[PDB]
Amino acid sequence: DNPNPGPDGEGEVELEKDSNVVLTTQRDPSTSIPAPVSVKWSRWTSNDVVDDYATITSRWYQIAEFVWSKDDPFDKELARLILPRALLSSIEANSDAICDVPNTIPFKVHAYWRGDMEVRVQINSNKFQVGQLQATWYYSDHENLNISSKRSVYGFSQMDHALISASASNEAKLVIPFKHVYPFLPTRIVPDWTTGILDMGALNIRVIAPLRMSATGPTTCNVVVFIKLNNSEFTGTSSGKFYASQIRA
Amino acid sequence: DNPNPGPDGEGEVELEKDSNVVLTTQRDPSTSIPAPVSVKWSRWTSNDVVDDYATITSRWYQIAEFVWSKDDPFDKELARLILPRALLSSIEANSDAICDVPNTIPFKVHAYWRGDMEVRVQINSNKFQVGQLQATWYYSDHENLNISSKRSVYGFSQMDHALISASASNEAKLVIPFKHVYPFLPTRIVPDWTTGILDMGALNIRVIAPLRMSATGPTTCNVVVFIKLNNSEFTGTSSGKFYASQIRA
Amino acid sequence: DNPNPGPDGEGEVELEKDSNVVLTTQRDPSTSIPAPVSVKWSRWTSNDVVDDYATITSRWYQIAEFVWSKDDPFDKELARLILPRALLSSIEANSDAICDVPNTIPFKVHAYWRGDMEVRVQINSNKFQVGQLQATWYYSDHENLNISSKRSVYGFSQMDHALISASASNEAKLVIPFKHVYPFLPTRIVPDWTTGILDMGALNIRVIAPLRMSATGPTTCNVVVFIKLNNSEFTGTSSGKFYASQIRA
Amino acid sequence: EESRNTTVLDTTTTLQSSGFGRAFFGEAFNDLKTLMRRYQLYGQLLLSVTTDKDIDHCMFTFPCLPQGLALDIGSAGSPHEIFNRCRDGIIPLIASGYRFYRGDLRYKIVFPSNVNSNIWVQHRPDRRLEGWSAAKIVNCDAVSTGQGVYNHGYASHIQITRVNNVIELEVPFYNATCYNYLQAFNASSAASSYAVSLGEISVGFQATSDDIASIVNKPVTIYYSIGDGMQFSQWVGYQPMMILDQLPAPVV
Amino acid sequence: EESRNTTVLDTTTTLQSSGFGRAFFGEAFNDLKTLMRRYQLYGQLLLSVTTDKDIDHCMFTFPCLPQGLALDIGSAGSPHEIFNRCRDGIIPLIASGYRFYRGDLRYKIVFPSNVNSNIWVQHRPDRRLEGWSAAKIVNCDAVSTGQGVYNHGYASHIQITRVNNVIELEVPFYNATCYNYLQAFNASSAASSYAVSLGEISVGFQATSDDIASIVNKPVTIYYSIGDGMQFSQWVGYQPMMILDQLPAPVV
Amino acid sequence: EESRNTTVLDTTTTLQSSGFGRAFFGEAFNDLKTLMRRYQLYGQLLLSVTTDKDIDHCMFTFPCLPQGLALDIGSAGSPHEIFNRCRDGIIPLIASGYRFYRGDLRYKIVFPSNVNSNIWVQHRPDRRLEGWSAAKIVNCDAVSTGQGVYNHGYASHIQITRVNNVIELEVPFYNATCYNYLQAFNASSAASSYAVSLGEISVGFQATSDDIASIVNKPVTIYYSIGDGMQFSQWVGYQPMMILDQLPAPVV
Repeated sequence: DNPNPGPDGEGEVELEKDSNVVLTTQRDPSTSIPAPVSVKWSRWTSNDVVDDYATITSRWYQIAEFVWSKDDPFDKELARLILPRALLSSIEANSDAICDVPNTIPFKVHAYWRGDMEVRVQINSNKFQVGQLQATWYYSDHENLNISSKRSVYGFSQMDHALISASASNEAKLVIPFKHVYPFLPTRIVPDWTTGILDMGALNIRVIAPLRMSATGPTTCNVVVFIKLNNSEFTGTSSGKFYASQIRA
Repeated sequence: DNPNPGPDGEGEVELEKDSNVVLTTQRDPSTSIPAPVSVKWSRWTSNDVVDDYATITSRWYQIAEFVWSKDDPFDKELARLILPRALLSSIEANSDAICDVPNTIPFKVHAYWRGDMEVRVQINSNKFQVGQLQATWYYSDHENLNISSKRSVYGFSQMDHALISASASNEAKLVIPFKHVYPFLPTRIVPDWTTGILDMGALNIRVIAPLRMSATGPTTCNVVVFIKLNNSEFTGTSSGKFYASQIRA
Repeated sequence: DNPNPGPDGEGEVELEKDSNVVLTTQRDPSTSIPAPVSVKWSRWTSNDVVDDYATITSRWYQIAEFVWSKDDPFDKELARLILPRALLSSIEANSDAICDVPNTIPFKVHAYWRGDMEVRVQINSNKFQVGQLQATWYYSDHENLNISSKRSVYGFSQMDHALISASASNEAKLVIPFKHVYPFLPTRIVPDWTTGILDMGALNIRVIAPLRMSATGPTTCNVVVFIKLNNSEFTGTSSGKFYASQIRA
Repeated sequence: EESRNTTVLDTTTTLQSSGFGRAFFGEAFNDLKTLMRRYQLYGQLLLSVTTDKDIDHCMFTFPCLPQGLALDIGSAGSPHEIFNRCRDGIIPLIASGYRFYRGDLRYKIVFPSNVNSNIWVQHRPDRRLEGWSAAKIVNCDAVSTGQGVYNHGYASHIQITRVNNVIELEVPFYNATCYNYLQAFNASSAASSYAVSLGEISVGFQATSDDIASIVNKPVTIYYSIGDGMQFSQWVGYQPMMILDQLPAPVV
Repeated sequence: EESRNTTVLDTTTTLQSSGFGRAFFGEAFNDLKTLMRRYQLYGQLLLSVTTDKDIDHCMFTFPCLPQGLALDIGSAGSPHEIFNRCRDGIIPLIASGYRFYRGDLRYKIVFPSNVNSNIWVQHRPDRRLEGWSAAKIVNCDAVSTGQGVYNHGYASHIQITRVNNVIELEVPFYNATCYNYLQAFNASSAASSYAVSLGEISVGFQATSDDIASIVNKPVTIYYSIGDGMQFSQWVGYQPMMILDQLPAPVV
Repeated sequence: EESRNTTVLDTTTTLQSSGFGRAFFGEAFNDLKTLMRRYQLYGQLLLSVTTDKDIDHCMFTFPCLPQGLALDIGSAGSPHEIFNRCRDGIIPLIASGYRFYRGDLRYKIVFPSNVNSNIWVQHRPDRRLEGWSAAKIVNCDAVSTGQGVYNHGYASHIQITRVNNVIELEVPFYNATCYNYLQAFNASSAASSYAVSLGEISVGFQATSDDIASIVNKPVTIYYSIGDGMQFSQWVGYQPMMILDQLPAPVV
C-alpha cells in the first residue's frame, strides 16, 4: 500500500529451480489441475530396468513460441500442441536429431514412458494491452472425431482451464498428470500401434478477448511455452536405430 | 509493496449491502459527518402508528447523474439537490408517479417523516485525469437569503465537507442526520406550511480543481449520487390523494 | 497489494528533520558509506576553544542544481563538486558574502575544520523516463594526476557508490566521514598551505543510462544536491578579515 | 475530510501555552460564551410621536433575536454613526458562524434622562417574523389591531424613570421547536416564521399628550447579552467579510 | 482458474435446501448413477433374413458400449421415429460430458411375441471396434469368418421364448486397460480399437428355414442401464447441443 | 548500493572450498599482506661519476614510497628491459587500488660485486616530494646544498662490501600525518608534499678518485617488501590497465 521503487524496481521474483534451469516470474501463476496425481505403474507390466532420469528429464525446455497480434478474431486457436509429440517435434523442427537435447535422450533408447507434466505458458504483454487467452488441456484429442466442433472457448471453459490476461501479464501453470487408456505411451513404432505414437492429447491455446489497444499502441506480443517431465519412468531399453522421426504436422 | 495482478486485477472490493442493494467501491470512502446521530422522537408529538419500513426505505437509489467536463471554471456548482425533495423530484423527473418505487411509497401515504441519511457520491474518472470536487451539506438552504453569496468553495471549506479527487477516483460518504428546527418534515401540504415542503437543505457539489488533462485526453467524466434513509420513522397515516407532486425547480 | 488512493495520494513520506530544516522523500534512499564513522580529534592538536555549532551547521542547504537532458552521451559527467569548497563557492556563486548564510559563518571566523558529511542527491524525474546516474565520492581528487583517465562510470562502479534510477525517481544518501591525510582542513590561507584550501575530494555525478523516452516525452529533468555537516568541530578562532574568497572554478 | 492531516512537517519546537491569557492576564479567553455575555448594542432610536397617543399605546416595538437586527445605517442625511462606521458587533459576528440556537437572551434598555414617565415593557412571544424586512425597531404610528395596545396576559414589567431610567430584563425561550434559525431569515412558509426570534418586545409610555412633547427626538438605546443555557448547535462557515479601515473617510 | 470467485456480490438470503427433492418427493436426485441405472433404449431393429440360415448362424450383432450407438435415424422413407424425433437419451447425454469409463453394463433385450424359437446370446470381448462407422446393430447376412457362427468358449445364455421373450443380462468389463474412450470414437491405431466397447454381443435364433418366415420384419428392442461399479473419470465439457422443439413439424 | 543483490538466480550446487589453496598446496593465499611481503624490484641503475667526488658525497638518492617510482622505461637506445617488457610489479598494482597508507617499508639493496668500498646509507625523512616528476632514482652530480653531503643526525647504516655487498634495512613511518597518498602524486600545496613518501634514502660510497673508476657503469638494484603494520585504508577502484602479451615483439 506504500510504494517505494528503487534501482531494483520494487518487485518479488518467484523462482522455479528444476535441475539447473531456473524460471522467473514477476506475477502469480494461475494454476489448473485436471486430474489428481497419478501412481507409478512399473509393478504391473514391466520387468525391465525401470528408471527415470530426473537430472535431465525434469528440466525446462521451450516447445513453442508464437506471436499473438491484434489481427486475430474472437474464437481463434493460436496453439495446438500434442505435448509428448510436440517436444520431439519442436526439437526436430529446429533441424537436428533427438540425441542433441538432454531432455529427450531416454526417448531415443527406451520404448515406453509414463510420467506427469508441468507446463508454463508465459506471455510478455504490455500493461496497456487488453486481452485474454485460454490454456485448456484435453486428454486424447485424436480419439474423438467430433472435436472439430468442440474446439472453441465456449466448450473449453466448461472443463477446467487456465486464464491468461494480457493486462496483468500473468502466467499459466498446468499440472498435467498421466491419464490415458493404456498405462504407457510407446515412444516408437511398437506392435499393433502404428499411428498416434506418444500422443496423450492437445494443449490448445485459443483467444477469448482479442488484443485491444490504442491507435499507436504496441501491436503484438509474444507467448512462450515450457514443459517439464517430473514423475517419469522409462521402460523397455531398446536400440536407438529402431526409433523413427515424428510426424511433422 | 509487491504487486502481482492476475485475471481478477489485484483489488479489494468494499461492499455496502443494504436491503438487497449492493454497492461496490474499489477505493476508500472519504467520510464527513456534520452532526452527531439523532434520536427518535415519536415520544413527544405522535400517537399514530409510527413505523419505519427498513426493508424498502433503507435501500440505495440514484437521484442524480451528471457530466463533469473540462469546460467548467474554478468556482462553479455542478449539483444543488434539496435531498428529501430531490428523491421525489428525481423520480418525477423520470416521468411517472411516486408509487412505482419502493423507496418512496410511505411518502405517498404518510404525512410526516424523520430519519437520517446516507449519501454516496461516486465519480468514474480516469487515473490520468486531474481535478477535485467538494461534497458539502448545508442544513436548511432556503431559510437564509444571503446564501447566494455563500455558495462558493471558499465558504464551504470552512464547514466540514467531503473531497473527491479525480486522480484517485475516490468516493464521498455523507452521514447526514436529521437536524431541523421542527422535529418532523411534512411530506405534503399540511396546515400553516404551504411552501418548502419536505426541504432540509442542499447538498451542493461544486468544483475546486477543474478537470485537467493532455491535448487528447478523455474530456469528461460521470458522477452518480445515491441516497439511503436508514433511521426513518413515518407518522400520520393519511390518504394518498391528498399528496401532490413536488415543485419542479 | 491492495491500492486505495484518496485525496492524499496513498503515499508514505520519509522525513529528515535536522535543525529546523525538513526534507521529504516519497521513495526509499539508496545509501552508500565509503568509510566508517570518524573520531573527534581535538585532543591531539588543539588547545583553542573547540566547539561545533550544531544548531546552524547541521542544517540542509542546496549546493547544486542542474538539468539532466536526453542530449547527454553514455559516459558524461554532470556534476563535479569539491564539497567543502563547493558549499562556499555555491554561496559565492549567488553573488554575496559568506556571512549571510548561517551554515558557513563559523568558516568566516575559525581557521580549521573537521566533521562528517551527509549528502542528499534528489532527482525529479517522471515515471515514464528511463535513465540512471552514479553518485560516487572520491577522497582527495586533486592529489592524483591520473584522475583524468579515472573519471568514468567503469572505474567509479568499482568503489562503492549510489545509484539513481530515473524510473523509480529514488534518492541517494551519502554518509561521508572525514578521511584525509591531515586531521584538519584549513578554511583560509594558512602557513605552507596556499592552494587546495578546504578540499577533501570530488563528489562527481555522471551518467550510466542516458535519459530515454518516447518522441513526445518530457525532455529534461532536474537534480538538486543538499549537504549537511553533522559531526563538525571548529578550532583556531581568528579574524574574519584574514579570510579570502574561494577559487571560482 | 476537513480537519485531516496527511503529513505534518513540523520544523518547530514546543511553545509555552499561556492558557488563553490566564497566565498573563489572570483570565482564560477560551470559552466564547464568556465573551458573548458582554453586552453589545442591539439598537438605538429617536422617539417620534406622529398621532395623539393614549396611555395604552405602545411607543415602539422590536423583535428579539440573537443574530442582530437588519443593520440600520440610518438616513442618508443623518446616519446612525455606530452602525455606519464600525458595521456590526461581536455577538452577531459569532452568530453568523452558526445555523441554529436555543436559549434565553438578556436585554438592557436605556431611556432618556429628562423624561420622568413610568414605562411599561411587554414581551409577546406570539408575533411571527415575516421576512428579514421589518425585522427592526418599529415606531408604532397607529393602532388598528391589538398590536399597539398594552395587552393583559403577557410577561410585563414597569420601570420607574424617577428611580432609574434603565431596565434590565431576561427574555426566555418560548418557541415550540428544537431550535431557531440563526441567519438573515428568508420567509418560505408560515410555520418557519414562528421560529426566528424568541418573541416581540413592545415598550410603551404612560404619558399623556402634554408630557409627550418633551419625549420627542430623545434617544433610546437597547443592549443585549447572550444569557446562559444558550447553545449554538451547527457549524456553518463564515460569509464574505468586509474590512473596516478600508472604508472611505469623510473628506472635507 | 475455472471455479474461482473474485468477488461474490450476494444480495440474497438463505434458501431452504430440499435435499434434491428428498423433502418433497421422498427421494434425492443428487447421485447421477441412480439416474443412469434407469433403463434406456440402446436400439431397435426389424429382423430380415436374406440367405438361408443354419442353426449356428447369428441373427444380428452389435458392439456393447455405454455412450450409445451411431444414432440410427433410419431410412428416408421409413425413419425410426424415436431416434428421429427425440434424438438421444439421458445416459449418452451424460456420457458425452466425460472422457473415460470403467465398469459393467446391463442389457435387457425384448424379442417379438408370436415367435417361439429358443434364442442364444453370446458376448465376445474379442471384436475390436474399427471406427465410429459400423458401430451399430449389424444384420448378419453371410457367414465367411467365425463371426456368424455360435462359438464355443464365450459367455452365452439361452432364453426360452415359450417361457419369456425377454432376456436380462450383465456385460462385464473385460478390457486389459485402465479405461476406455467415452466419445464418438476415431480409430487412429490398432490397439485403440480394443478399448472402445466392452465386447460384442451376438444374438441368434435356433430356427430352421420353415419357422424363420414368421420372424421376418418383427421388431427387436434393446435397452441398457449403466450397472454398478461404473465410474466416469475425466471431466470434459459438453459439445454443441440442439433444441428439440425447434425441430420442424411434419406439416400436411 | 554497490554490493547489493536484488535476485540471486543460483542454478549451481555447493562447491568444495579449498581454503585458497591450503588444501592442495599447504598455504592459504587469502591474506594479501602475505603476498606483499615478497620482495619486488624498486629499481635499478648504472653508476655514473661526472665530477670528482669527496668521501662525503652521496652517490645516488631516491624517495622511499610504497606505490613504486615513476616507471623508468630507460633511454630509447638502451631501455631497462624489466620495466619496458613486463611494465610493473605486484605491490604497486595492489597499491593502485587504494588511496591511503600508513606503515613501514623494507628495502634490500644489491650492490655490484667487484667493488670493495664501504658503503653508507642514510634515511632523511625531511625531503618533501615535489611532484611526480623527479620521484625517481637521482644521480647526485653536484653538491650545492646539504643534499650531497653525508649528514650527522639521520638514521644511517654502513655495509661492508668485503663481507657482503647487500644491505637489508627497514624504513620506518615518520610522517606527522594520519596517512599518506598512495597514487601518482600531484603537488597542490606545500604541506601535501610532506606526505607522499616516508623519507628519502641516500646511498654513498667512501671511495676516492682512483677507486671510483672501477665503479662506473656497474649496476645497483633496489628491492622492497611492504613490511608489517602496513595498512591500506580506503578502497579506490582500479585505473585502465594494459595487457602485456598485446605489446609488440622486437621483430628483425
